[PDB]
Amino acid sequence: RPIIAFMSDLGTTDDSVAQCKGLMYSICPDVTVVDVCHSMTPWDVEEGARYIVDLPRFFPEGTVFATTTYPATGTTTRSVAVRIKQAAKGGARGQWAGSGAGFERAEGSYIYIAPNNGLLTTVLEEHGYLEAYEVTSPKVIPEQPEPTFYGREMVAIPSAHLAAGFPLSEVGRPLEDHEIVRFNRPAVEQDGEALVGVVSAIDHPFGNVWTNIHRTDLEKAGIGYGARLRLTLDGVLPFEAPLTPTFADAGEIGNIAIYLNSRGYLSIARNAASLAYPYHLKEGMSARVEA
Amino acid sequence: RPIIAFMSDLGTTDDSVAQCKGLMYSICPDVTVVDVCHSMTPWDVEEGARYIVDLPRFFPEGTVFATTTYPATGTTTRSVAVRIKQAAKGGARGQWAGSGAGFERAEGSYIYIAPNNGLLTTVLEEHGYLEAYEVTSPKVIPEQPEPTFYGREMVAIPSAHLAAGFPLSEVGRPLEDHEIVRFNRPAVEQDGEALVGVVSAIDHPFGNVWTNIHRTDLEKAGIGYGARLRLTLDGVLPFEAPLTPTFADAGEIGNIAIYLNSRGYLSIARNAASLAYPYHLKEGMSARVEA
Amino acid sequence: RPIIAFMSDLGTTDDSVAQCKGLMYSICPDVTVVDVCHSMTPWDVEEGARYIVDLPRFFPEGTVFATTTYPATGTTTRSVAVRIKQAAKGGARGQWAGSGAGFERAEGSYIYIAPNNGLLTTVLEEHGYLEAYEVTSPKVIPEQPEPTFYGREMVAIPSAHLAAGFPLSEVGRPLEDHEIVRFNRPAVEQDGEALVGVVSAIDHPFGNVWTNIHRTDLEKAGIGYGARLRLTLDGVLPFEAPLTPTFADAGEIGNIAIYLNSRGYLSIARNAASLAYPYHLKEGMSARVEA
Amino acid sequence: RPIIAFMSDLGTTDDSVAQCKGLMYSICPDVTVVDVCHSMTPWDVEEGARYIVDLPRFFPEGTVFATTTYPATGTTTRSVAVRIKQAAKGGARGQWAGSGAGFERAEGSYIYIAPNNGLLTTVLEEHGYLEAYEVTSPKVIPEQPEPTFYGREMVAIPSAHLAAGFPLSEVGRPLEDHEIVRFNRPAVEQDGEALVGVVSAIDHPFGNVWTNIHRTDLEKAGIGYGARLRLTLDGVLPFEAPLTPTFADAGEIGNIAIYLNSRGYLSIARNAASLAYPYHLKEGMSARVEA
Amino acid sequence: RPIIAFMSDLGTTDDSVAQCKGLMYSICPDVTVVDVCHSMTPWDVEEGARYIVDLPRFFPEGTVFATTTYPATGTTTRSVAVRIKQAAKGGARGQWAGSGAGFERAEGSYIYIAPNNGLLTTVLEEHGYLEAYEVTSPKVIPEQPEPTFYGREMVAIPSAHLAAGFPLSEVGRPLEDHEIVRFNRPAVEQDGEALVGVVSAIDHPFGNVWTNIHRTDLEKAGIGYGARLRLTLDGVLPFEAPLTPTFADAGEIGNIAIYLNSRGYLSIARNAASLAYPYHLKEGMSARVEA
Amino acid sequence: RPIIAFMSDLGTTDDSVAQCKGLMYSICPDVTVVDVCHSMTPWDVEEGARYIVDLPRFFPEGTVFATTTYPATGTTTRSVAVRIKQAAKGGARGQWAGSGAGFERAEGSYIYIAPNNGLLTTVLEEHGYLEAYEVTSPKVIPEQPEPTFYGREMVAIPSAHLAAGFPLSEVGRPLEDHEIVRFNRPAVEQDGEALVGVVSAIDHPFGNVWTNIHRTDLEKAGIGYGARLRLTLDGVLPFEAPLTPTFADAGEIGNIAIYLNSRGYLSIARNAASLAYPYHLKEGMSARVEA
Ligand SMILES: C[S@@+](CC[C@H](N)C(=O)[O-])C[C@H]1O[C@@H](n2cnc3c(N)ncnc32)[C@H](O)[C@@H]1O
Ligand SMILES: C[S@@+](CC[C@H](N)C(=O)[O-])C[C@H]1O[C@@H](n2cnc3c(N)ncnc32)[C@H](O)[C@@H]1O
Ligand SMILES: C[S@@+](CC[C@H](N)C(=O)[O-])C[C@H]1O[C@@H](n2cnc3c(N)ncnc32)[C@H](O)[C@@H]1O
Ligand SMILES: C[S@@+](CC[C@H](N)C(=O)[O-])C[C@H]1O[C@@H](n2cnc3c(N)ncnc32)[C@H](O)[C@@H]1O
Ligand SMILES: C[S@@+](CC[C@H](N)C(=O)[O-])C[C@H]1O[C@@H](n2cnc3c(N)ncnc32)[C@H](O)[C@@H]1O
Ligand SMILES: C[S@@+](CC[C@H](N)C(=O)[O-])C[C@H]1O[C@@H](n2cnc3c(N)ncnc32)[C@H](O)[C@@H]1O
Ligand SMILES: [Cl-]
Ligand SMILES: [Cl-]
Ligand SMILES: [Cl-]
Ligand SMILES: [Cl-]
Ligand SMILES: [Cl-]
Ligand SMILES: [Cl-]
Repeated sequence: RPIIAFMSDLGTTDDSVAQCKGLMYSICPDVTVVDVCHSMTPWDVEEGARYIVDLPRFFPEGTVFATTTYPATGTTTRSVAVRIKQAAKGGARGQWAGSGAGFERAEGSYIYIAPNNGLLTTVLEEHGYLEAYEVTSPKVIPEQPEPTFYGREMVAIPSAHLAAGFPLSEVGRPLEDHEIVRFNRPAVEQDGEALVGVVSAIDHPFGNVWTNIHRTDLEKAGIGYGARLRLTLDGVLPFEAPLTPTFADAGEIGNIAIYLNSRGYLSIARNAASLAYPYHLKEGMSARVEA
Repeated sequence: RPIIAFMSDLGTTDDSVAQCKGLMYSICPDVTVVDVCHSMTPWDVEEGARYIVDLPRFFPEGTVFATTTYPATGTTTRSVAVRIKQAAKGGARGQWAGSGAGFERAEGSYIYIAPNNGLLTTVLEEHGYLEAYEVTSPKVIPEQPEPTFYGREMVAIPSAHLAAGFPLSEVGRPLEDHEIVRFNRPAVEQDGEALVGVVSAIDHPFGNVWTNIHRTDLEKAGIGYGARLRLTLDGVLPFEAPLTPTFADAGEIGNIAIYLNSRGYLSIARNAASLAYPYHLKEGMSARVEA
Repeated sequence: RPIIAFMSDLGTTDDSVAQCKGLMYSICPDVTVVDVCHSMTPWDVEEGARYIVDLPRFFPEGTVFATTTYPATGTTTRSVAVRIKQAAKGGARGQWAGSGAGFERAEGSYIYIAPNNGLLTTVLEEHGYLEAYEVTSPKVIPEQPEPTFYGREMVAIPSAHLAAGFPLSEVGRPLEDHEIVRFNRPAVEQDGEALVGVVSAIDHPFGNVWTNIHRTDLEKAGIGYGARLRLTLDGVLPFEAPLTPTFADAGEIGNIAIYLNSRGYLSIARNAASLAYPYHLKEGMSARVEA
Repeated sequence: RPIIAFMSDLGTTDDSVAQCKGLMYSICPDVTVVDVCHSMTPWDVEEGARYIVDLPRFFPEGTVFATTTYPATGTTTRSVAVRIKQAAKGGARGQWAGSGAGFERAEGSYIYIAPNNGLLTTVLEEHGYLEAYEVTSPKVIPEQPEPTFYGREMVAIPSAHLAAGFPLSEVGRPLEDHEIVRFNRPAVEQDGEALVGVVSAIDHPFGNVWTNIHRTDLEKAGIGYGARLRLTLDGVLPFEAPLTPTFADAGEIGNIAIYLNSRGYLSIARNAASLAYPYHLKEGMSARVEA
Repeated sequence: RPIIAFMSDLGTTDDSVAQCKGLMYSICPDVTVVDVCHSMTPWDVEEGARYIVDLPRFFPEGTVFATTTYPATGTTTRSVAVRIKQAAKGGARGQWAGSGAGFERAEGSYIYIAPNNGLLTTVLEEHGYLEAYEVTSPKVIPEQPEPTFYGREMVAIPSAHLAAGFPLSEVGRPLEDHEIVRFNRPAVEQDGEALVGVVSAIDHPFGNVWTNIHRTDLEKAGIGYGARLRLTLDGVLPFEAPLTPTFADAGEIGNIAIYLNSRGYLSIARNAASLAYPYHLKEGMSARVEA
Repeated sequence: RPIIAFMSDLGTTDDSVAQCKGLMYSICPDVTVVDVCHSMTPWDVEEGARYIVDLPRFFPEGTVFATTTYPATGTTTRSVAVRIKQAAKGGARGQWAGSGAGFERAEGSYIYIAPNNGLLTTVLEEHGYLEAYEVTSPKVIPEQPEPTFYGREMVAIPSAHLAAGFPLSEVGRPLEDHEIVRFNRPAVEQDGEALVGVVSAIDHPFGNVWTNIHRTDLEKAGIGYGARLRLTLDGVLPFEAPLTPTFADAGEIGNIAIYLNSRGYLSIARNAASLAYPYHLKEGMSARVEA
């Protein structure tokens, strides 16, 4: 039966996540709580967004995503709960997840609940939504919420009510689209025949380097598997390799691989060695690619 | 059905916790195991105590708390199993947890099982207890326990029998109050109009600063929300701010907030910035407060 | 209910493990997923092996072990799925796990599923096996597997089918013994009457030192409890103590203990203090022992 | 005998400084070379300036100051050689250096030779000058200067000729005042009645904190010895103490002292303990002071 | 002609030492200033003492030792100036320094000038003294000394007057023996046949380990070259080697050597490898030796 | 008059270098001791060689180079003293050092004294020699040398006698060429049109990267200033730039410069930024260059 997938900035160094889970099991006795991750940089909504955007196609229909970083905790702000539209295919190629031909997911089958602070920006961009509500009903949140713990009060608790079958439309008033806070997503720019983006993430624990340059950005340049690329990082450290599906395509252990990661984005790595860690490469460094 | 909430010093870098879990599912097939945390400083009973004392009000009645750091592993020592009295309200204000008016918890509704080494000191202080037993019966522990793994043998295994409905009074003989080991809890001193305590913890991953000065100590001084405080850390850092419910009350990002944390304790932080990390503030540093 | 115990190198800093879990619940709705650990050094098959070899006796019969580090992801390689023979006793002494006299486990009661890259080397050595198959059927893996995520495609997904009762023999063709990749396990040598091995691991979070010198290597050498030992580490740092069952046997806090760990191997520690961390002792350092 | 006092960014990890010295003795055999320091942050002209501005009153008349960080090495740029006017009193109080009443120094008694890159900015501001020349004559520099070693070619070599009595006016053409490159010296601001500046330096090896708030800024603001001050660092860390002449005035070891350093600037310290190091205080952090 | 050997806690990261030197050349134009070292832990008089006690036999007669760490700077304290008695033999064996049979040094041939804070404790112990004066005359120190720079005002400046031939007896009044401040030197204990001391120092940059167990303590036990020793560090590291004159006597590179250092003290090292650095051995650790 | 340039592995954290200097002034009262450097990695003869090979052309004729790392201290080995032949031009271009056309140095004008352990390998290679002697005479070394301090006994002391005019041929017997120990100098290899060497050094404090690829190696490939080069480091981090005389030729601050350093070797840097430090580039990394 019901699943809550829980992504927070609470860490795993104290009992904070367990407090939320205790309440989730209290409210929805049959629930399964799946940890997404609790290690994001606090208050970094763009990073939290990366951990939650790709999730729906992996989960059983009816799954509730409880997703929180809440620096405006204790203020008059209230969470947003949305039923997304498209589960959405994903991966380097763009497909359903699972055995055989994959598991097709029906539309309108997932709910996200989150602070209304832009955390859901890319979820809404990539999946769309069918309905959105402000979370205000004392049936689903505390009458006297703990000031410093709104992720528990305004996300974990109401997520468990939704998992327990509390009607989404009863959590509070519908929100107009402009009332849902979004963050600005920096565009990949074309610079002659080059594409210019950033390092979006270091892929821990491996030290692979992920960029914000999407497959679609490459397809738009006619760059496909086999293309010899020059990928320049930090505007000083350059790299040369063909675009390949995987790490082993580089040949010898330690050789440079340029590939599409499992999220659909242009990435660079060493084959069975860490690229990022020895050279201290970091998120936010410039990333330029050209054939 | 049954829940075991599991707090240990085992970490999550090998299969130790999984070994305990396997045995829990072996003994109580329908159990749900909830991780509290496994990252405590080993052998620091005062720190372990902080991760378990606030738990009961969050959990369904009948939950068993399996809580362990066991430096006396492999000796003639035996664990203690206690049925607590008051589930106890908590928070900055002192309330039940949950939506609406919160979930009131019945008395005598939770069991803790732990080494008899002081780990349960504050649990017993804040909740009281109705009965306490030494854990000795070969029905609930190994006849030949692994010398170096008493958290598994003397806590995890018998917790699962308890969760499965093994009668608490049958784990072994009743313990008199003086036979339950306690650690000394240093008091918050009165020093004129001031209060003198310590930094109890750095609140990871945020770098908030928690003190052992409780709301009840503040009340003794008549310090309420709105009072302008000087909070001096480490003897030399006279921070000045009013006592506010939350971080955002400090105004601009990075401004100092003095507040009551979600555990009921006087704390200090910066608004959506880390206080402790840039200046390497630490547990054990002195903390003085005055109006 | 069915259990999957999941060991990977995916870490816990993003949604990787949760994607695997989502698919596990999709395929086998009544499953319980137990995390073994996700923190292993990527691509270190010998380390991964250490985290999985001791598991079976702790788990209910029918448990599926999904175990992966997959540096050959996206290649023509296919996973191996084996039903092990002996659940196998373990510990410092060699016993069944659990309360009373322990829980005996029937033969042929556990499946491991893993990359065919040597990860299962010690599992097969210590437990033996009844049957082994290559994992190829589109009924249990994707027809179009994600190139960079074979742990999910070729381990997590099929493990969930096996947990749901998919016949093991139907995953693909039987593998001959020589077709199952092994790593070389470096032997404990004798230099005269000294036993010469290595530091196999630092036991986090404690800083205990584990060697690859097993109880049986000691028995062959005529060393039992009470024997005064000289244990030399890194060909530099000497330590002297009798062989004892546990840490507290050393007397005062900080005193050296030489002992058999819970996995059955010669180890060294300080009593309730860290040995490894102050001296920066490491996995791979030489370890020599003599009576 | 002639003295060259030598300040560079060359460090002391190779033979760089010794190459300069060899040439100094070659050109001026009776010279004494005094190391000022060689550890400055490379290319940080403001830091280099701090190490040289206070020197003249300490040295015998006729001393040549050879002072260099040379990031424009190998370009068409040429060094500037100046004879300063006032030797200038210094210290917390403003006095001549030395025993008795100190050693008065005659005007026009010192030469500085440096890259024309702003290094001499504060030297000229605090001392003034009588004459300034561009260093171009092949009598005092190489006809074929080493491209990457202009500190040696254009500072060390000519300084040795000047020490040996080569007429200053013969090194090259006179420079007009506007032709001498200056850096902007960021002013101490007033925010109401608070003086607002920066941490100018960490005083190694002690971990004292130096600000750019000078004795005269204090005098203008009506602050003298005995005044109770609140000094805030990094817009976060507050400290409170009276202004005192020295560290021991703070009382117990570890107590906060706010003082005028030996260069005449407002500074903060712990009495015989490091302030900066435990709190990781740094150059460039804001510093605010108020009575 | 005259030599001042200068040891301070001033470091070499700014112009502090250069300021002292300028004043030395100002007062005594023909002086040679020799840096002893400037890198001592500030305020650690025992460490400063180790850098100056072995000096006299290496220097020409008439050398002045200017030696300073001055945490009491700016108080009513005044330096002490002493003419030592015995230049004293030194080394592992106890000999004069130099070629041939060494350079015998006359008695009463060296002056030390230092804060009266215990810095000269071991100088006076090992050399004795013939006369001692408080440094007060405005002929040799500033009438208005810089409060925060007493090493310059009360040591460097008067050292230069002394080097210039200013009569020692004229610096101020004679001091009685009890007026010369000393630090306590912990003894090397006899413990059965064993000797119990400490690690006095890590010998940088090699990472050799020096003890406070002197050749004369070894002689008391009849421990000579060739004796097989157990040297235990930090309480738990029973190193075993014969006492040898030098490192290479240990044989293979990396082997343990136990030796008498160039200062006369029992020490331990590896042959052409670092002992202290890999295992983070430290000053203050216990050191026990027995045959 | 006489100069001794002193290069050792003694560091500057204690009085070791000062002990040697004391003796140098004792033996040769008129001497000037110039520090080359004391910070080399102990026992690394190849590194020590780099700090001393380029020195002669900078120093007055008659200069004695006292150069030591002595891991065979206390053994029967004895130092070598050589009169070199060619002073040798140097730099990126190959010229005399100094003002005007530079200072031409006569042949046979410099002596090196060093352990006979290969330290002088490159000195002898680049300068040649006219005579070489084993240093054994009790007129120039101690009759009873300190076992652990042969750099003082067998280098510093006899260097001072040579500076004082002791006849070189009287220090001991002449050495045949094969009796002078040399280290192996790895060749730069041609790999098609590429040159393959190593990173010889990180140029501290700047973080420039120096290779063992000489100007002559470039001239041999017809690579001159202006040539577009691809310089690959560590076999993964590549770089592209024209060969230029200096850093500023790169344009903007932070741009990659490929140049000939002041020692004559192909090097790579960022313009007024550190290359090595952010990417943790190190000595011993591969360096490949191609036009
Ligand atoms: C050794 S740990 C068990 C997990 C370990 N990774 C293993 O596989 O054996 C078990 C218990 O021993 C205690 N322990 C661990 N190291 C210890 C030490 N050096 N001294 C005393 N107790 C220790 C811990 O607090 C814990 O309660
Ligand atoms: C304080 S944390 C609650 C867990 C905490 N360990 C506890 O036991 O109370 C709750 C929320 O506060 C936010 N938060 C934490 N520290 C903050 C700070 N200094 N400023 C703004 N928000 C903060 C976090 O993002 C999180 O969403
Ligand atoms: C890339 S990780 C998948 C999780 C990743 N964070 C993601 O979202 O795509 C999948 C498998 O690839 C392997 N892997 C990761 N980096 C690798 C590299 N640089 N070379 C070879 N294999 C690698 C890992 O061992 C793991 O089994
Ligand atoms: C290269 S350093 C000379 C010493 C060096 N160790 C050598 O032997 O060649 C000479 C001058 O170049 C400057 N310099 C060094 N690295 C630089 C860089 N990457 N960009 C600009 N200037 C630099 C320094 O400031 C210094 O003044
Ligand atoms: C401040 S240092 C002088 C050099 C400093 N860089 C300057 O320019 O003023 C002078 C003396 O003060 C002492 N000193 C430095 N910091 C101190 C502190 N925080 N407390 C007590 N003494 C200190 C040192 O031991 C030294 O003897
Ligand atoms: C011991 S150091 C002398 C300085 C030392 N700080 C002292 O006061 O005695 C003298 C010589 O010993 C060599 N040395 C130092 N430690 C060594 C070791 N562990 N093995 C071999 N040689 C060593 C060094 O290279 C140096 O040339
Ligand atoms: Cl929260
Ligand atoms: Cl345990
Ligand atoms: Cl994977
Ligand atoms: Cl330079
Ligand atoms: Cl001083
Ligand atoms: Cl030496």
